[PDB]
Amino acid sequence: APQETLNGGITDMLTELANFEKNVSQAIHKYNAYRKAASVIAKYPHKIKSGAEAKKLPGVGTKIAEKIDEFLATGKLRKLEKIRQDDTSSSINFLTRVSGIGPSAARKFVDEGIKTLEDLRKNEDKLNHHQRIGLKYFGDFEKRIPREEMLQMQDIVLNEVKKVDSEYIATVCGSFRRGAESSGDMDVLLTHPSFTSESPKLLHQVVEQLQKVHFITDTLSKGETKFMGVCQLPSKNDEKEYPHRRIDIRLIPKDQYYCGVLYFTGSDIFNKNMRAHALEKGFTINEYTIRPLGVTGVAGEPLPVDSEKDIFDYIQWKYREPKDRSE
DNA sequence: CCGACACCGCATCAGC
DNA sequence: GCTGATGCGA
DNA sequence: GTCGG
Ligand code: NA
Ligand code: NA
Ligand code: NA
Ligand code: NA
Repeated sequence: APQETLNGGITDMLTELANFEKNVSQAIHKYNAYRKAASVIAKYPHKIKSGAEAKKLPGVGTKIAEKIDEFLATGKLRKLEKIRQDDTSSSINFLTRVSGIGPSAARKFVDEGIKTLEDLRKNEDKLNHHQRIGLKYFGDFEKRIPREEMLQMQDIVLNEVKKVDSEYIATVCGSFRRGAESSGDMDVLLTHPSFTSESPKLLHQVVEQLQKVHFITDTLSKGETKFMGVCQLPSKNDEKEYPHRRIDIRLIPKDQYYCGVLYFTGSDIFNKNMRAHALEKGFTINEYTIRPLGVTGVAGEPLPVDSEKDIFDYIQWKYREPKDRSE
């Protein structure tokens, strides 16, 4: 990835715009347009010299080109400078960094004078359970997880899962499975041969055991199929304790497990390609299944999948390691 | 010109 | 009390 | 905001 000294002023600007669209204007599609513009620029291996040059990249249109022209000539953007000094908008944007506070909650809070973390601390009674946990770990949740801590975390998850029942299958996916040197959270996919698409406490038993050994510390949400919560590695005596971390655990039917693992391994870019390719060979892939497409476009019934490689074999692609699924 | 821009599990609200 | 909608995060 | 039917 080209040094961000290249176009970092431009991509930072676009990302800041993206956030205000999402969190203040509640314009999720403009949020994503700015994100896509910023991504394509961040990978452009030349220092951009004009809006017209940037406009050639897919996802950069007339308006962002105009904004790049103004940034290059003046070193700033009038609209962005203004919105940053706006006390109401900057506060709404900021509050959304608390897990559980979205654009709607943030606007309600700022409306009633609640603008800072200290204001949230004073008003516990107006926070729901999720938002209280997000406040508690506000700083911890914004730190990344070094891969060595993810390995220590994996060790615990895989040990305790097998202890509940040695027939469970658990896989830590996300960028960690692709080999990333750091993670933002831990995404665990779980299955059991007794659970198929046409097969009730399989998830709870695992959560309970991880809570019993004091790895899981808090629960954001928990149902029959998805757990979302908080975990923390055990601290060695005297040594500073580790930050609390976000962990999700999903229970997936066995016949859909490897479609799940393939999907939640990613990357997002590799996933678009593989589904693009799959289409071009007569198959439709989603996170659950791969199905054949007839000539008139009618999807037939899901194909049996017993490994990730089964999916690749169907679409006439050679198996690619997680480490090579960057695109 | 103008619709798409992913889908869904869970917590919680809004309406009956 | 139930049912569907909405907010949130993925 | 951008793309494309
Ligand atoms: Na463009
Ligand atoms: Na938030
Ligand atoms: Na956020
Ligand atoms: Na056993």
